[PDB]
Amino acid sequence: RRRTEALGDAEEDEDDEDFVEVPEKEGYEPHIPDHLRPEYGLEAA
Amino acid sequence: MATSSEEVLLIVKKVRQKKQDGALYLMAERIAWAPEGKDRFTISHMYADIKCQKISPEGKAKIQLQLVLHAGDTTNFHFSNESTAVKERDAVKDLLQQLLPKFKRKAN
Repeated sequence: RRRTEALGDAEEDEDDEDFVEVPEKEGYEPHIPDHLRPEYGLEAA
Repeated sequence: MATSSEEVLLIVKKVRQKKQDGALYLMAERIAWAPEGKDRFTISHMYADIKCQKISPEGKAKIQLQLVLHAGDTTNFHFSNESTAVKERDAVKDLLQQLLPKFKRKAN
């Protein structure tokens, strides 16, 4: 399969349209999912 | 010059540039693309020469990135890596929006 099929390419050109503009972040950090905030207001015991 | 590779922050594999398979490497101060197994980057743009970027959105048969320079120039990068196409795209995308303004400071 795959190589036994007519799978060949020499004209798969890159789309030059339909690109969604990607803005800048500057002040951003990927970080990590934090849901361990000890500032809920119930941390009294 | 020519064969030069600074601190690579992002390494993306299988990236097609106008019917040419290669790899895209995000560097500390610039972005460069070179065909697979090549020491010389045929595409080299500093973040200071880029105005903004774009990405071929979901729905297209191929997920890609587009670098729009200051004069309206554009460099298209197709993530032909089926394994992490969308994933590497967003990685380059988010890191670009991160590193682009680091050098981009102009009114165009």
